[PDB]
Amino acid sequence: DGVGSSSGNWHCDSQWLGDRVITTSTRTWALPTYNNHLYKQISNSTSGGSSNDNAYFGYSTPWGYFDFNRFHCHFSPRDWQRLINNNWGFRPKRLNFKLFNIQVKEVTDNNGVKTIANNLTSTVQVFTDSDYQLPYVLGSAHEGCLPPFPADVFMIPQYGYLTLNDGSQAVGRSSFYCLEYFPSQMLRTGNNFQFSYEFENVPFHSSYAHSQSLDRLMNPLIDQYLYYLSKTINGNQQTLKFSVAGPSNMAVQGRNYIPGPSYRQQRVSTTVTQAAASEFAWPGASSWALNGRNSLMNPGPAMASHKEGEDRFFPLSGSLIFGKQGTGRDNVDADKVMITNEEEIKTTNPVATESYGQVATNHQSAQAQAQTGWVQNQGILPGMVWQDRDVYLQGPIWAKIPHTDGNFHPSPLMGGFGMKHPPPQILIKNTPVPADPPTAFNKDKLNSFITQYSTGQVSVEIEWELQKENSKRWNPEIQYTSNYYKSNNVEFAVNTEGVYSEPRPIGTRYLTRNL
Amino acid sequence: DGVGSSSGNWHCDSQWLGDRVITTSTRTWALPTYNNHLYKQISNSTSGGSSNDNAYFGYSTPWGYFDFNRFHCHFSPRDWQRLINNNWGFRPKRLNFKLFNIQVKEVTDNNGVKTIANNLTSTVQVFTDSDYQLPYVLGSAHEGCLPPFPADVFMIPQYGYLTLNDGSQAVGRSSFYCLEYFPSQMLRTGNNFQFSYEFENVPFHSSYAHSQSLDRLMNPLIDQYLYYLSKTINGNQQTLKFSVAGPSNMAVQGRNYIPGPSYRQQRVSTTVTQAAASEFAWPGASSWALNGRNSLMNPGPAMASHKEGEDRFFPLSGSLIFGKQGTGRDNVDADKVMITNEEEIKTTNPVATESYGQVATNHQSAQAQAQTGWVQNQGILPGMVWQDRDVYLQGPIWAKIPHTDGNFHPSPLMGGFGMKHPPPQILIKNTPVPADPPTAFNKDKLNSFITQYSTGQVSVEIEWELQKENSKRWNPEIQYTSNYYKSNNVEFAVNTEGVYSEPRPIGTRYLTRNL
Amino acid sequence: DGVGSSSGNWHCDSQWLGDRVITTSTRTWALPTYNNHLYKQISNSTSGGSSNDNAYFGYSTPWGYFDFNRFHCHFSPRDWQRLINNNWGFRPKRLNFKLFNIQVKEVTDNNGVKTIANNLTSTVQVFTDSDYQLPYVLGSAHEGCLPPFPADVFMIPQYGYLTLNDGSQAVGRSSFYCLEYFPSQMLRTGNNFQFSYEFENVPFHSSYAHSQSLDRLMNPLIDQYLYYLSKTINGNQQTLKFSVAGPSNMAVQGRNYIPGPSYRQQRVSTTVTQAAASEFAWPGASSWALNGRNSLMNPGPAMASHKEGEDRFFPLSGSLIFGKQGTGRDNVDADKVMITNEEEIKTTNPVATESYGQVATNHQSAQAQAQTGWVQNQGILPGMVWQDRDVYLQGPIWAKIPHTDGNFHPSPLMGGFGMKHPPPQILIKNTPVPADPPTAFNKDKLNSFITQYSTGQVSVEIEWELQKENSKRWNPEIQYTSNYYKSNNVEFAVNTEGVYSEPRPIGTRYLTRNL
Repeated sequence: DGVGSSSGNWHCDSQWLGDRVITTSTRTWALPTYNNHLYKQISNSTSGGSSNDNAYFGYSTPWGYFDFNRFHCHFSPRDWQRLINNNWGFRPKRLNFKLFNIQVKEVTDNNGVKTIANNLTSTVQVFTDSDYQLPYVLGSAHEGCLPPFPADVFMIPQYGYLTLNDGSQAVGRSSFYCLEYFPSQMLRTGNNFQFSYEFENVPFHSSYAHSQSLDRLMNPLIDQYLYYLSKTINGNQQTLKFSVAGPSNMAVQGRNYIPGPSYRQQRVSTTVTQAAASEFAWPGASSWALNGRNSLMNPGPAMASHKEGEDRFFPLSGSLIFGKQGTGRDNVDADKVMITNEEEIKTTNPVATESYGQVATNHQSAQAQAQTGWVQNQGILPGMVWQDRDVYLQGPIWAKIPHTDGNFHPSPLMGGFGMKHPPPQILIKNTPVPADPPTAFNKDKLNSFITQYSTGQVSVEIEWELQKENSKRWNPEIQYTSNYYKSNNVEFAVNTEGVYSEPRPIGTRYLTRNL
Repeated sequence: DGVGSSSGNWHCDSQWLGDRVITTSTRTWALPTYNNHLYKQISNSTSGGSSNDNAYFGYSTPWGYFDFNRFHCHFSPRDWQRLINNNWGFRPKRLNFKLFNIQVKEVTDNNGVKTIANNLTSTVQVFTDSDYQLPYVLGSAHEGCLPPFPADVFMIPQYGYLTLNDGSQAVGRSSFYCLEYFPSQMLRTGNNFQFSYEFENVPFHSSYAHSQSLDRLMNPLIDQYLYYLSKTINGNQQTLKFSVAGPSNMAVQGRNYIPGPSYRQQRVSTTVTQAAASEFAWPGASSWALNGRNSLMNPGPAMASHKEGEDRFFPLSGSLIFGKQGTGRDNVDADKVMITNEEEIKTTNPVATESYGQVATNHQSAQAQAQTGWVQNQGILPGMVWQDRDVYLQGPIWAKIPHTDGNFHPSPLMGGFGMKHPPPQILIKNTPVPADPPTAFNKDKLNSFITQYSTGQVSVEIEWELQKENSKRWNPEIQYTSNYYKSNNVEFAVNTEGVYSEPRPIGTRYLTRNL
Repeated sequence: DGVGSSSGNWHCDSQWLGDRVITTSTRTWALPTYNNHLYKQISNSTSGGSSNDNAYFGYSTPWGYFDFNRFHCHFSPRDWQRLINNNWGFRPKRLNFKLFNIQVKEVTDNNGVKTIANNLTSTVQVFTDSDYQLPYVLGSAHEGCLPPFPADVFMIPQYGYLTLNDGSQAVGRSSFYCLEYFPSQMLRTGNNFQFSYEFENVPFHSSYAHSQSLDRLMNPLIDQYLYYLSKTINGNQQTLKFSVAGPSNMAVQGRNYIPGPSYRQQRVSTTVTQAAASEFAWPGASSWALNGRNSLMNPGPAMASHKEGEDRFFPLSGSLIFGKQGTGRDNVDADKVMITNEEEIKTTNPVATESYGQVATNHQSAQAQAQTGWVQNQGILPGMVWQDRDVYLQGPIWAKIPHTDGNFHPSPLMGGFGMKHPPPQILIKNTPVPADPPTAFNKDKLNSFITQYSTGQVSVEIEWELQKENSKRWNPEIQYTSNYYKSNNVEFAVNTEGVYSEPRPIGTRYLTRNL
């Protein structure tokens, strides 16, 4: 429109209908100039990397991008509490995104002092990768998302991508992408940008915990009409004896379904005053290999974090680890991080730090005793049932399913909704503004630009579909609740210095339903 | 429109339809003040020139101009690869040009420090020479075109022209052109400029290499019904003998068509550790004379660069020479330049460094032996066929056919499409903004102006018509392909410092068709 | 239709309308099995060739082809005489082609005796290269055309083609064509094949001889209003004198047009009892070079064979040479061949065995005498006029213009009509009939086939457009006529052994018109 007219209003609210909840969040953003308007080839050689497992090749772009792939970007703690305490499931339906109130500033430094002024004629470029023609980086748990607290002003993360690499070198199959080779809208201070997105059909997330275990689905009062081998020797003559499988021996009863797959993780205890044989963080970790590179199995298949009563143990890399407010980047203590756990899925999923089971490994005879072997990793078998990893308030929402010939249960392993066509990447960049050029023609590209940055507001609205609970359970359910006991600060609030903090990870599985 | 509203969006994409491909490219430009708003007479005396062959007379104008007469200004390397690997020919059809997001800046210097601010009321003037009333400088391979990389910001080249000269002096027939004597649109920051152009009908460029040679078009299994003189002496009595021309002697068979014209070039070898008799760059070069001035025959008629297996040789000035990224201007080594070759046209065109053939020079008799002479230059003859010079990704696209009474095959010798009415010149200039004038009237023209420069975006869209291939060839064709082998950088990409480079010239002739 | 019903009738006649003549010719053909149903790579190595100029690479196909690219295939001698004596020009208009009365025979050999029987169920495959996707071999004066005498039964020539070669080896750009990769009609004994073709617009062939010479177009009674330099020295003072160019000095008169191009040929005399300095057939011949291979300039540009009264001389390779009936293939005497001549075009074209003219080679002065040099080869110049090579009764009719970017006056140098889309190649092959296969499966391709050949009739009808003469010449014209004087045999008739012979080549240029 014009310089003196706002291009949008501040929309931040949650609307709770019967089977739907609509979340709207608005944030103020700041966008600097990245790479001084240049594309730069990057690799482990440029960053000084040495290990083969961490070698990479890619490019850093002068473009930023908007990321809102975390639940706290849309749900307040109270809204999250309502959702998890009142619904058996939820899933995103549609998306509305807006950019408005664009403000481009120029920075001039004379001597140790910088002056900031408006540049009303400068432009900011925004486009969406609706055709998914660029590498998708929103499927990784990267920082730079919209802040959970609406009053926080955030910096737009720089967009970068990786391609095929051989050490620090590239190959002929490696791809280079120029983001200026895409049509993009150019916005001055009076312009705004908006688009709508429809989520593809995804299953409802399981925001419930099973009230029954897979091995306890039988009637505890009635025998089965099936027999099991109860005795082999009479007291070395072979005397086979069979007995009815009933309530007194539930472990041997016939069952129609079995627990889901497993990929065993090393067990680590958080208890203080403990000794360790050696440094086993990398050496003792479960991993998978691709083209000679070892990658940590993290978080891996959805498995129960620990057995009943063993909350002190957690899988080495089988759980999401969040950092508390103010936590450092490198080598922080256990009390500075928040270790999530998936104990709710112990009713259907195997324990992460235990073998799946035992399998016969020979043919027993009068000369050879029957032998069994531990199954540390078990693939998918017919009749298996399992629960996917729970999602969290500060955890990811969705991920892009890789474009491959085949996949199985493409639920993101870090939690969330897997989609072939997720919300498109939204890329933003400040248009370069050259400084005064020389009065004589020079064919070289200009490298002198006016120092600029941009700021504005961003709004994203997502409609969520709800799956209401119809339980006939008589006794009250477990519910997420704040603790009344006095404390120096209110949980999920600001401190005396105005710092917002999330004191604990919040799952979604508090209500119960039968298996 | 207004100060705070963008006057255009960033359009940069390629759309591939069945028989048509539409290329759109957008770039950011910077325009300084040229000649301090003055017209200046220029000549070899003003530049210090001494040689008669390089003497000139002309004028330098305060106007800039937009040039997009190179293929890489519109085709990405991948689009170029698709075009050359999937089409037998192509030609431009229509043009769309846009100027928008005009930003005029003022520069003020206090003491060793410059401050840049917007001048919202200043104007930039743009007009197109649709009537071709000004000297056409886009027909020369000049620098200053739109960069191949969309992210590069480029400086608008200054417009200049030459007229008739006698040494460093002019004649009465010399013409002086004032570009302010043309109607031009004046644009503030809110205005935009656009026009459309239709290419005149031109033949499709030959993006194929012949799979047959002109001297091997006969049936290799059947004799001709024609005879040739096979013997003259019986072993000095004259005994004429005649024989059937057949597969065993293909060189003497009658043929309906002959190779095209030639203008022999000196042969230069790129092999290291070679000796030269003397400095023959100018003395040994082929040249043509006009009004007592010698001009290098460069690149001259389209001829085969070298014979089969002689890739080390190139004509002295018969091939286009491109410079690698970062190559200097004067006296660079051979490894700093890219020498193009036209070996694909060896099937119809004579070798550039060889004579066209031999012609009889006397009447043989019992006293005089038959004599022949080498034909170093051969003009057009009836029955001649030839292929024009190939075009390249970084090479020129079109040229203006000189307005003369007669011409023959007006295909530009540097490669491309010859047109009587090519895309018009687009001239741009910053309107002078006088400084504070004196409070007392002075009749002299003002010479104190506010230091200004302008910047903005430029978009050009060209629709290309495609000629699909309908070959019945069984074996696979030759195709342009990247090499998979590992390298420090990806070809046609940016370096670790963000520098875009084109590692090799890319022709168009990979597919094959019969002759 | 059926075995016992003819699929076509014998049509052989000429119909003379006012401005059109329709020629129909029917012949009986025989088609054997070529290459034993195989495709074979051929080269100068396979044929034992050694010279670089005769090196080639190509393939021989099991397919035959129909060729009617000679005038005597359609015109009887009487029809040719009428055409040449009554018309100033002619050109083909449309074509009708038919194959019918297919008869496939099987040959069985027991011991030194062969038995031939019908194979009613076998098929013959025919298709036309209407899209010109195969190498065109009809543009060379190859044998195997329809016989001039309707009663002669002819053998279908085998189809072969050449591709790019380096010595006896091929390159990646070389193409291999499989003719079974084309849709073709399969014909049993009851089936027939036919198609129609329309000739593209071509100029009328010049079947006239000019009654005026290019240097004698002025009025012999009136002076010009132009002056020429008549004297330089007064008897070494320079005294320029000028005179009117008039009838007394026609050589110095100004002229608007000049004779056509030239490429000088060595002069050879047919007179007996003559001595030669050395063997100059190849060494003294005019030639053109392509990719290091020398090809004889044959027949080269259309030039006058000899000066007036010098019929004994002929250019070394500038004239078509036909062989008399029964003439051998290698090293035959002059009386066994028929040397054509182009003396009719001496009025506009330069003599083949003479220089085009003289050109100044220096600047005359008081110290240096004026110097001139002979022009042995002269390219096209503005104002040039020329006549193309005459066509003959036994000579070629048309040729395919090579698909190239440029050509000049694409009239075939051997004579005839040049067309981008000439009559398509008609390819025919006997379908292989395997012998008894083994009773156990073998994956190798079958190599045991029933010996077969096919025979039938072929009819081609061509409509020719005529250009009637409207001369006002008073005296009778020169006409082609038979000689009444008694002879043992009638010219253009059969001998006592039934052998048909053509005793002389017949041109088309007997009538006259002004220049």
